[PDB]
Amino acid sequence: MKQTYMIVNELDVNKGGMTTAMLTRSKFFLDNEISGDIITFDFKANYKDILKELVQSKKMDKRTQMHNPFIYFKNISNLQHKKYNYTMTRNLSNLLKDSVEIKENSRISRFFNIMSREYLAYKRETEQETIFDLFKNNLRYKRIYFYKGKIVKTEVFNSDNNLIAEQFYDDNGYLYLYRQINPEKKSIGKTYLVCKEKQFKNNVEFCSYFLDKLIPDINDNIIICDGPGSFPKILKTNHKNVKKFAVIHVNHYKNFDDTGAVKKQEDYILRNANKINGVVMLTEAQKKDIIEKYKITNAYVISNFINITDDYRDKNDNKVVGHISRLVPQKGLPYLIDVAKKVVEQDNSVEFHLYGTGEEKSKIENLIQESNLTNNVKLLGYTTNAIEKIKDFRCVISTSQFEGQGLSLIEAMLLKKPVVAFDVKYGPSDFVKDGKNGYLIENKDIKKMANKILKLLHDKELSKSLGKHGRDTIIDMYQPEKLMVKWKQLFN
Ligand SMILES: [Cl-]
Ligand SMILES: [Cl-]
Ligand SMILES: [Cl-]
Ligand SMILES: [Cl-]
Repeated sequence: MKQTYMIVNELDVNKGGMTTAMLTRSKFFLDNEISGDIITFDFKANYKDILKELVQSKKMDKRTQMHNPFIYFKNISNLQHKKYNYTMTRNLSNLLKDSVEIKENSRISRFFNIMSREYLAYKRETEQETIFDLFKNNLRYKRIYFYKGKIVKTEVFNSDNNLIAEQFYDDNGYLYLYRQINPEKKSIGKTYLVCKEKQFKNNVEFCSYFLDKLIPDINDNIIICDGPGSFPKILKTNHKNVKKFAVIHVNHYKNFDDTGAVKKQEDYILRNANKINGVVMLTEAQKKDIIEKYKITNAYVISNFINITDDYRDKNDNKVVGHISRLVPQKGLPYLIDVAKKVVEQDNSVEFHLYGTGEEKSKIENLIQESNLTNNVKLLGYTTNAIEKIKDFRCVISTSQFEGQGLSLIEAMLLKKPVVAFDVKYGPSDFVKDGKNGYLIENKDIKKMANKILKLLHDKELSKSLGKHGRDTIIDMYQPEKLMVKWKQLFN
């Protein structure tokens, strides 16, 4: 009879560990007769296709449902009419009625009012999607989005081409939701629900009302806030009986700040711990650090559910050092290239395969070229099947400067791969056993990391032994039954 709702701002493919962790948790909860649902708050006209991909890629259980304010209010609005209203598309065809189409590309075209001698619109047509940008005095004031033959959204722009309003349309062609946007802050302001003729101060108030309409106020309903940015929305609900929990997925300390400063979103959660049933941390070390500074009495440690990869035959016998992560400063990728320099200096046969996408791509490319390591260090971009790539690595490394739990290393260890990681807050210290399943290195010590990389690369038998112990360590340490008991204890 227990229903859980796991909250994050958005769900997509090629998302990080947090979304994977929520989806894994849902699967295990559902295997234990506990409904686990996902709730998002963003607009995606193609959410159906994303959810379809997630379930077919086996990342999402078929019984895991996603609720969303746009989907929710659109389905309710669809009941209000029987026929499709074409007023919007008629208004567009009326604007371009006295205009000539000048095809600029195969996809792009421009509309020129023969009479007004003014270019009124730009159109871009792709597969299942047509965009119209509307212009007056050579200034865009509106964008119209056609998806699957119908208008799904319009955007209003000011004279600076900054978004000032958004409008959302139901499957009958009617406006059901519109919101003001702060032009320079790009923050969501006054939101208006057409059906209920209801106004909201901001997106937080609107999403809190959505949660009040979606989740019945009973004790058997549980809210688990995973997305730190979503916490205000769960806190500002009118629920009095629904159990509310917050999961800290990351080192709460301000990134690359040793002043003891804490991230704003995590600070807000921890200062409001008394207003919720409990805060869940992934490691005992993190609980200790938080309890020391915040004096929280409802802090609990439950590790992420670990999907135990099936045993396999390791055929590969190469010198490949692997790394799969989003290209973000946290992953200490500049330290990775310094390690690579020292490793290639000792063996030019060594290759560093870096999978993932992110903002640091350009910086890392420059470092690789500057260090003349283009033949050894390779940015292999985004992969769908990371497990397959890991099966072909000799070892996997982590130069990460902060971690919440450190699941990338756990995944590698389960695939019988040895691991060399920097000892960092809430990371390897729990599972990496020095000389047994890999090597825990002093943070920012490139030489010590390079030494252990070469050690493993030169001793294939050592690598295999360490790898075997890695899988065994994770199997004995992370048993899903233990974690399920801890969750059920919180729900009771
Ligand atoms: Cl009608
Ligand atoms: Cl917001
Ligand atoms: Cl911050
Ligand atoms: Cl990770």
